[PDB]
Amino acid sequence: QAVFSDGAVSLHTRSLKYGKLGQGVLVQVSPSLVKRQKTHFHDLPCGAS
RNA sequence: UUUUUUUUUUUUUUUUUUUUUUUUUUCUCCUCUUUUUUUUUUUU
Repeated sequence: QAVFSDGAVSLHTRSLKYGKLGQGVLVQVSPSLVKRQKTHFHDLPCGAS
């Protein structure tokens, strides 16, 4: 949502695609291998998202 | 003879801890010559 005065970040969930997630797996990598785009949500035609 | 409207200095604070100088090496190593050893004694 906005940037605080000491580098803190406030985040909001004011939409329909945002909120608590369900089942799946999580993979954590360095935050420099992700390419900037305009659609970070994907529905890959393989059987998963 | 030139009207009307365009917000602004991050929210939070009432957290526990039962130790003690230093600290850790260096090897074996030819001693030259008048001697037995003098000696009581007294004046401090």
